[PDB]
Amino acid sequence: WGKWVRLNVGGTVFLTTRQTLCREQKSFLSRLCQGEELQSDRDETGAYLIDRDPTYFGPILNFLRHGKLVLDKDMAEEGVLEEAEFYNIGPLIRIIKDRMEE
Repeated sequence: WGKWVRLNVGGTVFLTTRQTLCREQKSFLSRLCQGEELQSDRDETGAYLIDRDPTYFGPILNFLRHGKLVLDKDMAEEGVLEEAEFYNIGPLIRIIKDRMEE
């Protein structure tokens, strides 16, 4: 093993590090790459399998990188929210919600 981790999210593979995923100790991702997830399934390439849409995963992963929420203009904020709720990142869910009143 190493510091690098591959996540197969709905058929698309994302490359990142343990440091990035484990910024939120109670998140699904930190729990995943620490082997504390019961359903830890991996393909032959060693990538973690996630039955979620990869379209809205980029922003989630970027928040874990630089702490900010950045969206392109055409991307639905509702889609990112559903993912943030699934991966259980509190701070991000809040920021998204706070962005959806005005």
